[PDB]
Amino acid sequence: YNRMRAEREAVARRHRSQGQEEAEKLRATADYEVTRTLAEAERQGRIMRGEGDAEA
Amino acid sequence: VIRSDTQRELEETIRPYDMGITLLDVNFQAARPPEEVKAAFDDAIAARENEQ
Repeated sequence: YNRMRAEREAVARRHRSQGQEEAEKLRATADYEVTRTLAEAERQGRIMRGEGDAEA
Repeated sequence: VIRSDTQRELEETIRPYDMGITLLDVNFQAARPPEEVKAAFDDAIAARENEQ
């Protein structure tokens, strides 16, 4: 029983590990897109700051 | 080979006696190891399962 029970657990651990891999991959790309959008806003914002400072 | 030897040897043992007893069958019943060492005998098998 300890042999068959342990073997079944191996499959279960493999399945749970596989799911986490996909989950991490999806989260990874999401963070990249979020960072890209935030970076774009900062670039556009910097343009406005330069104009105001130059005008003043 | 034992049930053959012990049966043959037992017959030779009673040949000089000349008694009228006749041997019909010699059927071995059990050869279990001592109960004190039985514990280890089963553990050796469990170790193979534990190895797997």
